[PDB]
Amino acid sequence: GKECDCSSPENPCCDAATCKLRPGAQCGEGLCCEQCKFSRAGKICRIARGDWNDDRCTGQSADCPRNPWNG
Repeated sequence: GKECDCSSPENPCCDAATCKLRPGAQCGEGLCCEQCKFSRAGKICRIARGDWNDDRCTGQSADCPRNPWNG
C-alpha cells in the first residue's frame, strides 16, 4: 500500500525503485502538487458541473478532496 507516491514510473519527482518521492518534494503528481510541492488549502482544485460548490484544495494533500454532492 504505502510504497508509491506517483502512478507514473517515468516521473523524476518520485524514485521509480520505490515509486515514492525521491527528492524533498511533497508530491510528484496531484491537483495540489505545484512544483511537486503541496499547494495551499482553499485552492479551487476543481470545479463542479451543476450548482453546488467547486473543490477547495486541502493544502496538506497532493490530490483534491470532494464535496458530499459530487457523484
